[PDB]
Amino acid sequence: EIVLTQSPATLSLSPGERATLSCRASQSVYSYLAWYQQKPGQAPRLLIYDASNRATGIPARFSGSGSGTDFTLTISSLEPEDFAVYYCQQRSNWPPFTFGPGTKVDIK
Amino acid sequence: EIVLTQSPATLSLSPGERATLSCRASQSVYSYLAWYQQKPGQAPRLLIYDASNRATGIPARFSGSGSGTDFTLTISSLEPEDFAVYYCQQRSNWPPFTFGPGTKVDIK
Amino acid sequence: EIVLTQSPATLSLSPGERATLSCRASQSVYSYLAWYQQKPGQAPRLLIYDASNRATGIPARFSGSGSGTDFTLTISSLEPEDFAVYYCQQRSNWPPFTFGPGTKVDIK
Amino acid sequence: QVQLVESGGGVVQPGRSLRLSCAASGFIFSSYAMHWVRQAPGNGLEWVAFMSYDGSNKKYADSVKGRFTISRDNSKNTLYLQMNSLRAEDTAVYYCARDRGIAAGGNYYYYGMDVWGQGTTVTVSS
Amino acid sequence: QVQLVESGGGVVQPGRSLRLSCAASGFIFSSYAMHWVRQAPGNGLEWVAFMSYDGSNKKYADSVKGRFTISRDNSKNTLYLQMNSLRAEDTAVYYCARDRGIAAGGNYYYYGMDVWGQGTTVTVSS
Amino acid sequence: QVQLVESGGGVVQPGRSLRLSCAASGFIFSSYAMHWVRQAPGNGLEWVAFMSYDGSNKKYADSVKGRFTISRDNSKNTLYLQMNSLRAEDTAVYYCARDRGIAAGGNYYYYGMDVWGQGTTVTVS
Amino acid sequence: RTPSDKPVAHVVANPQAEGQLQWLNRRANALLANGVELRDNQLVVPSEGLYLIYSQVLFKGQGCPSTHVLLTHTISRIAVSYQTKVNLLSAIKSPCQRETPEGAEAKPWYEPIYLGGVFQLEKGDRLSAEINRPDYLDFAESGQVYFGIIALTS
Amino acid sequence: RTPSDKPVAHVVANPQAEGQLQWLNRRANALLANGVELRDNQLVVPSEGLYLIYSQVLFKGQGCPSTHVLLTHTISRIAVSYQTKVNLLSAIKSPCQRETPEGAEAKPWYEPIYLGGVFQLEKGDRLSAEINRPDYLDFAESGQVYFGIIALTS
Amino acid sequence: RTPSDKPVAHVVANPQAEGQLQWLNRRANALLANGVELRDNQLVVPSEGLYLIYSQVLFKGQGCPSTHVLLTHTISRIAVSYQTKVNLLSAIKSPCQRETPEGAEAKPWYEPIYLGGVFQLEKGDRLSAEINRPDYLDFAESGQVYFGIIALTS
Repeated sequence: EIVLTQSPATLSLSPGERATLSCRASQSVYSYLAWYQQKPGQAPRLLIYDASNRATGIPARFSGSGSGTDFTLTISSLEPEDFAVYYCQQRSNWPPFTFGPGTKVDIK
Repeated sequence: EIVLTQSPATLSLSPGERATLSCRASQSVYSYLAWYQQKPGQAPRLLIYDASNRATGIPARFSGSGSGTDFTLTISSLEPEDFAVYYCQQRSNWPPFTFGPGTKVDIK
Repeated sequence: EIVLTQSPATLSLSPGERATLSCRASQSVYSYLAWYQQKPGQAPRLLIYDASNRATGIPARFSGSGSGTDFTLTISSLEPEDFAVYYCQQRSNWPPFTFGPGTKVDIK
Repeated sequence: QVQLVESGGGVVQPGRSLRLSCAASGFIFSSYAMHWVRQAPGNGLEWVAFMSYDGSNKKYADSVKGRFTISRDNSKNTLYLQMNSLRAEDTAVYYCARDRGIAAGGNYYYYGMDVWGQGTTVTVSS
Repeated sequence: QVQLVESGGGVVQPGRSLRLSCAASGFIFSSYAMHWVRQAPGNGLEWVAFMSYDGSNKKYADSVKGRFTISRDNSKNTLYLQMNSLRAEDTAVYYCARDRGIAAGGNYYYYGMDVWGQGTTVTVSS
Repeated sequence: QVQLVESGGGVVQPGRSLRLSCAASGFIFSSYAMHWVRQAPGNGLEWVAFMSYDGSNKKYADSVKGRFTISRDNSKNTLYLQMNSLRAEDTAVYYCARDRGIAAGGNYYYYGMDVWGQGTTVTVS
Repeated sequence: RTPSDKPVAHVVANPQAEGQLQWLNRRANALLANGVELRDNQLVVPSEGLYLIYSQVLFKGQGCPSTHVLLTHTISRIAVSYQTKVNLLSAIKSPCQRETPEGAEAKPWYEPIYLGGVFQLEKGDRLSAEINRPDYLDFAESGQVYFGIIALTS
Repeated sequence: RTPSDKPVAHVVANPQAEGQLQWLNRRANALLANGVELRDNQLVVPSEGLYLIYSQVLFKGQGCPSTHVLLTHTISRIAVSYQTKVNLLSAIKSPCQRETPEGAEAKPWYEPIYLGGVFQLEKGDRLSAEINRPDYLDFAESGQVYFGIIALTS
Repeated sequence: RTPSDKPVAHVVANPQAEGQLQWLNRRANALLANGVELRDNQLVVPSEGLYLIYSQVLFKGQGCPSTHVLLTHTISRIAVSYQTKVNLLSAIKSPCQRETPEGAEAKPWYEPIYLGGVFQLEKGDRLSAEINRPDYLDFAESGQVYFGIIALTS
């Protein structure tokens, strides 16, 4: 019932630039949305929970914002460690716990 | 208002045999019923509470069952110390906390 | 809306005598009334809260009583420490947290 | 370490009064309800009285209603049974017991009386 | 160890602004409501301002309403009083005090102000 | 010390069954809800299953409904996934993750999945 | 039947009842008039029309047991020559989150449930106001447990 | 104040009242018509008949004090030349299980109580909707405290 | 559907709705007759008169989040001439006393809210029954969420 879009599919930037990741839902999901980071060869890692709250131990450059259908994850200054795949997760029931398509971030 | 019957009045068994004691209530008390043991010359000892729950420190050979008006206390294997008087207590309000007539358990 | 009176303005007693301080409210404040003591050169000190409860560490000779519009602070036997200024505070909202005019208890 | 210790029994004449005590130790006495339960010589157990942790709820058996009064002192951690208008039928051994006091509708009480005192003997001769 | 320590007072011209601070230590400051209470030289106590634990409720005396602004920083464990348009009637020693904030209907407050600061003197030169 | 350790994956012919395990340690496992989340080779994450702390609420993805069964044993502090009638689309790396289980109306769940297992590979072909 | 012949019923819980919900009518300010019957602890509707149905129950507890305690109150109707019962009104409350620990006081708590609404009823419907935990019922005071309907049109 | 000559009343709590429950009517969406009077904080009934009686109160608090807090709401009736008041509706709630510990935030809480039922009343009866803790009353918003009756017959 | 034509309405929450409060008149024991309309999730009044307005919502949760959770239920009116929404009935509940700590079970809880009262309405007034937290809404069973009015005069 709920469809997750993530823009852009691929973002190619240099270290130090601002990264803006977008997650859109076909219907309103209030603020029950999370952001996860997956580095190559590792399990997923919780970045943001409930749209805007930063998880424990996460650097201050990551920030979440948005509500309803529009969500944004901003990295004020890209670090080399931050080049990975980022997924948004809507935590409603229809359908339950759906992950987005993911956005990969690489070097120029 | 509620009358408790206890059968049998006297139980004479040998060590190792299974004892089956009966407690009946004239009206339903749901599962608010307890079983107490009193050895000669000692205070009563809580055996069973809420019909089927075994009290702390009570050996596993004692077991309680029943509901509504019919309750049963089973001792699967008599020990030389289990020979005592056993009382059931209904824990409703009419009248409150009434004890049964008791069942006497002896050897031979 | 609420006016606090405190009688008498000055109370002159000898050490060992009994002090009776009066606090009256133009309208009922139930038992939401407190008593504070202020000695020369210090910040006020909570004596009684909710009309009759004695605060922790306060000597047992201080006692509060009364309700509605009439409140009384009794010091059964004055000690040299007890010569200070005593204020009552009504803790309603109209107007909020108003202090009384104060009663000075001195020797002569 | 968890114990109830009773006292106050003895030989009394009918119509007099006697007060039984039950000193608690080893547990938070102010949180438990308390029962008085007596046992006549050669007879079974008979529930006498009950009170909740702060005394808000008091219950008495019909045979002692109007003559007995259960009370409690939470600073001394002690339970009391005041027996007025003693009768010969009050001759029994008296136990106190603790109870969690958890109930439904004030009518049905879960669990049971798990620890008891050693008992104190009351004889109403004449 | 449980203490409130105020600071910032002094001699200020009329019409100017001043910010009083009240650093807390020794207790969970973020759970208590806070009051400002002042005392003119030779006068009694006058309640000034109040705020709840998270700033949801703010209350002011009529004589300071529109000029004073109470605030709080729970990461610094500090209470603030912002004083604008200082007048001669504001000359007083200012105390901060903690409060449990337990209330009925948001109108009647139980308990009282149990720990206070040493005070800070504010004088409006005129 | 707080960790999840999975096991049981492997190479299976289609239509057979395989049972995945997820032993928890370092935290009160009996208080957390649990998720199974898989990742196909070269694909993204796909949520598989969920159960609450006592198993009162269970949820499954549509692609696995009727074939998978999530369960738990709180005395052994372990989570289980029973996979029957494996297809080719089930070939993936499977992770388990814990969740606070705090929700509104049983439909919207706060927080997120904060600790995960190392994953176990299942290949069906 | 001194009113305008409207079917009406307002029954209360029997205070003499021992841990069981039995509806009675012979009370002060409790009524049962103009065709409404009371059979098998149910209210029998005499006329087709729009009825106001309401009920209040009051639960009381001392502490919390180890098992979870859910309090439900439900008004349902059984049609004439009908096996199943369709629920009209229903409410749930959960007063006990956790078990009272050993060494903690069994503090008392109170929980009311109120249900009300307008429903079309046919002649012969059997209305029931039921609870799931009769042992938690509290009828210590008069006006605390009741069940009533009244026809607004017929 | 005369729509169709049916006795009606819906009064609300005075928002300007200080720790006191005073019923008022002059407000938009509050009515008092067709003989029903308001005297001495009570509703006076003009005609004998079957009335719908209802009332809601809303309590608010910040934390929990050391003393136990019980919130009661009661609708009671006084007959003509009678001297006792019979309680018609009544409900109890217990918002505070334990005292808010020192070092814990005084978090706000709300507790509504709703009462409703149908009763036969005679001419001259005085109805009162009373609470036991006026200091906990919350009429910060409009539709939170109210008390109403309406004749269904005669 | 009665000899004396009378505006009446009793709508229920859509079970198929996804975290939203949507009123429907399409199931057993839900009605919408005699001029009362349902437009934009609102009830449209056909005649001037005295109406009984009632509504119940039921909320459910698993544990408590870090933010304080207030549950509000409010019935409001939009006149044919006035500017906005005037609240007729409103109630607030606070189900969460503190956040569920890490390592503790997210135990379920239920909280119903009932609103009812009589109001004079003009022809064309819109009525809305709203909540503030649709995500906490519970329509798992039939008779748990509903919203109804019925004219008692005209």
